[PDB]
Amino acid sequence: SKDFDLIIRNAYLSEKDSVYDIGIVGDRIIKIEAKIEGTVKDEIDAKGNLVSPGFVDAHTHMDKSFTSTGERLPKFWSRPYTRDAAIEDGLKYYKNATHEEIKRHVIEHAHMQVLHGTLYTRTHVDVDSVAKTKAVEAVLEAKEELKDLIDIQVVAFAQSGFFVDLESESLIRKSLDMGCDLVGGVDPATRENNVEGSLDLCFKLAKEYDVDIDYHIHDIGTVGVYSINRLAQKTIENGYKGRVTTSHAWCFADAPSEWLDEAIPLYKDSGMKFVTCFSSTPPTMPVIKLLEAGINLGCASDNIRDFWVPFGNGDMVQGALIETQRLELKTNRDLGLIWKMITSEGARVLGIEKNYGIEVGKKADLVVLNSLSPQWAIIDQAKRLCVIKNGRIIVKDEVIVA
Amino acid sequence: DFDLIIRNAYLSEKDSVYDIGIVGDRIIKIEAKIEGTVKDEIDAKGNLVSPGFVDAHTHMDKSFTSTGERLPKFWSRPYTRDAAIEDGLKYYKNATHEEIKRHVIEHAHMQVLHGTLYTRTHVDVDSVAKTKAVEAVLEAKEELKDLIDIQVVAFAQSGFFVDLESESLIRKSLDMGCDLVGGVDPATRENNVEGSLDLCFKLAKEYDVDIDYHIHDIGTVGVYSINRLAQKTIENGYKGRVTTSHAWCFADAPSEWLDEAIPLYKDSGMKFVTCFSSTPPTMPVIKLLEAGINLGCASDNIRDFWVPFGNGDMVQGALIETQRLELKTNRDLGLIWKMITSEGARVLGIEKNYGIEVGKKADLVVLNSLSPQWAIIDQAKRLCVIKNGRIIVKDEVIVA
Ligand SMILES: [Cl-]
Ligand SMILES: [Cl-]
Ligand SMILES: [Zn+2]
Ligand SMILES: [Zn+2]
Repeated sequence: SKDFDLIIRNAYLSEKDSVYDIGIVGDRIIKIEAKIEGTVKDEIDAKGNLVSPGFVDAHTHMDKSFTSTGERLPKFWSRPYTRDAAIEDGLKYYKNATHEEIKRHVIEHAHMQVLHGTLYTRTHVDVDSVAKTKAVEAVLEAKEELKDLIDIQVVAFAQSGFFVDLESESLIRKSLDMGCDLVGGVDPATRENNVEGSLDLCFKLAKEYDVDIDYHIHDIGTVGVYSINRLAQKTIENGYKGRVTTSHAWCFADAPSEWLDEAIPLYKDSGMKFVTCFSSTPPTMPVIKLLEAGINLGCASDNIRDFWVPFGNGDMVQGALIETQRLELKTNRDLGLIWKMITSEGARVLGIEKNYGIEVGKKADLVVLNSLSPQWAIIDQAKRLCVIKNGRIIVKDEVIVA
Repeated sequence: DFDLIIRNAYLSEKDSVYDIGIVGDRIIKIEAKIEGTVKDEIDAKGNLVSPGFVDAHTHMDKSFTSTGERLPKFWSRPYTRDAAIEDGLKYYKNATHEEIKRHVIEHAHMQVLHGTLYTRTHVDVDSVAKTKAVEAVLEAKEELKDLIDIQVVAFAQSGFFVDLESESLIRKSLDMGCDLVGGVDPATRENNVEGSLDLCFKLAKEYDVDIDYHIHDIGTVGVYSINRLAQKTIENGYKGRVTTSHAWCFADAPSEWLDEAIPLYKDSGMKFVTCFSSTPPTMPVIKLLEAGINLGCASDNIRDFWVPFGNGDMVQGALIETQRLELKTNRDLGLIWKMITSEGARVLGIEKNYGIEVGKKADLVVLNSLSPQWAIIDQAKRLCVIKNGRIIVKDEVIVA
């Protein structure tokens, strides 16, 4: 009987630089107008504040999150981080971890994300000889139970290395067969000790299940740049343009700048996408340079409260503040670039850009903020007012009401 | 018996949970259980209770001047020091005593809501501001004494040798009651390192005040300038009475320059403050701390023409430092917690009355987190803030 299922009144829209009413029917934005007349079931008044599309946390580890919790001090952080140690910690952990513990962590992680207005995430999940597909199974189960809260892509993740743990290949195939959405490895050079082999193997598996690729490349300096360049060239050779993401690419921060300058056309040609996580972005990462060159660069938590990262609130607005401090940004323009990173850049990384944004016909997945603008939100860190997924209110005043 | 009791307080220095009994502005008893009941109690419920945070470097006078539009004002252009100086001279031309006092009070309220109970603010003194900003700050200070303790640095923002009115104005500012004196960039602002430093000492000594110097200059010219400062500190009988703010040069100068200078800094008792709005990612924070250097922490500017950020929140500042510096271990987060607490106290000179021990001041923050590490990680809002043994903040409202 009624003209709109939901109307958000008085919404400041950063892309249009003005205040509008937003009219929603079902899971779709139907109308954006200075003032909407018509009958409506439910309304939310944004009161002139910013309303944003849902945030995108383009790289998480939901499977092993919150494992540092339960004592006065974070567990595991009596010692400094190294990749190989954190790998051994993970193999020890998954020996006895239960399906229910892992599913609980994934749900807790998702709840924390959605409370902060993240509506889309791409999680990695550990696949190795100890975890087997136990973690994958729990993640895919949770995913299904969370589908009214948050959209999740799952990367089948060969955390130990295809050429280090030889069971990885069979187990990743199974993980893909089970329904993982992407495949990925780690450090073709310093973990695998076999750049060409590891990358070729990832493409073989990807192609078998017709999935996209998200690769963890931590390696610094010229060995990092070399490894991403090999990845990018293989992307072209395999007919995989636009289907490959490189996570981290810390090497862009310490390799000679001329190495990045030479590789940019290759990245554009291959449609290589990137993710920088705010838990590790190097201070001298050329974020603004990448963005100005037209490179797709999303943003993410990475791990939350585990034996890799003790931090994490699953909050992209807090992450955006963290980036501005890491990178030493202040201008309104630069804060605006960070805001695109946690929104529309992420959407592009995830491949959802056609249905993402506050425009007519797009999905009604939205966050009403308590701040005036992207810049003021990053600065003031005000809590979210309301979160809307599939045109239904799922968070109101710091509670999940879905 | 007790005016206030905090129940079930985790104390990080003792690594256990205690009841805390308070009479007047003093902590009187710390025991596993305090027998009996009193009118005013706060239950920490096993979470951390901390001494009040110390924001060792602010600019309360010109805070919140970027506010009032959809986008922050001023930030259509990148920062440089000399441009921010011009912005400040333009702003203070017409800024009123009441606007400035209002911003100071807003800033204080924001700080105390996050559990900061002690701050050292600089205040612009130059030919345009004159002592108008000084006046307003001292006036707000007096009105805020039940909320927060404020030290005021008479700050020659434009340079003693660039704005020649600075000297006379700073003398007046001290006469009016500023607690400290300071300048900026002896080398690249003043173009006279010996002169500027000697002048600051002359003025300091006339009014028997401490020194807090802004030294942003990077690399070897920064280290040189801090070294000249520290030598002059010894020459002037000023050991322990001088702080150097920023010292960004420690980050990019050859590490052997800092290694050579450390004994000089220890000999001179030089104190330092690194502000979480600019700490360079390669600043050798942990190195300084392990060498026993006193290194406090601070907001610097909040929402103005120098820095667009700021929530006046030292716990958020601590998280920012861990990200700038790439820290993760429980030990390192512990060190950052000392920076926002007891290191600050030592910078400000209030260490004897600072801490959660019997006989110390009942200036306390009850957190909603288990531990210093968990508080930096989870960023939970403060539950209760106590100043001079009186509850001033409860659940995000100032109730004083
Ligand atoms: Cl950048
Ligand atoms: Cl009271
Ligand atoms: Zn990761
Ligand atoms: Zn300052």
